[PDB]
Amino acid sequence: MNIFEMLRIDEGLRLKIYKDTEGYYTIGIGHLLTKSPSLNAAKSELDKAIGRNTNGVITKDEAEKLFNQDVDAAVRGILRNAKLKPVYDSLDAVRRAALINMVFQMGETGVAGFTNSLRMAQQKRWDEVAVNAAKSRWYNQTPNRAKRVITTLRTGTWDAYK
Ligand SMILES: [Cl-]
Ligand SMILES: [Cl-]
Repeated sequence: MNIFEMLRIDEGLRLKIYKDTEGYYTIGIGHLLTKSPSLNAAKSELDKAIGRNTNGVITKDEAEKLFNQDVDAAVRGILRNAKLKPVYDSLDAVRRAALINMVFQMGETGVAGFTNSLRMAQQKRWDEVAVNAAKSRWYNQTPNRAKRVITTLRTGTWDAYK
């Protein structure tokens, strides 16, 4: 298993504009288009992202291209983030994947917000990280997904995904 397969499982794949769990316009594999309540604004963002007049529909290949970009950016975001880099540097490969997942979902700022979890992660206090990360809006809103990520972070294995 890997970060792509992991996120593909968590976000799913949709070829038409849709609303995410928060009600935002999204497409493909969890690619947020906009936080604005307008489908048109969404259609505009889409066309600009893809480079053509889509009419709110893309192909698989197109979705996958956005996905590649998104993963790359999350990784790059982490490494440029002062609060995030060090955590990531200290982790093993599977747990890094968990951190990338969180960043892909909530953005750098959101993750940087788990200050206490991050510190504990750096100290390798696995059970404490899991307890602390669950006390969050993140966990209350999308619990099944959050559970999968937390387990991953806690155990350092892909069990939750198999
Ligand atoms: Cl984009
Ligand atoms: Cl969920």
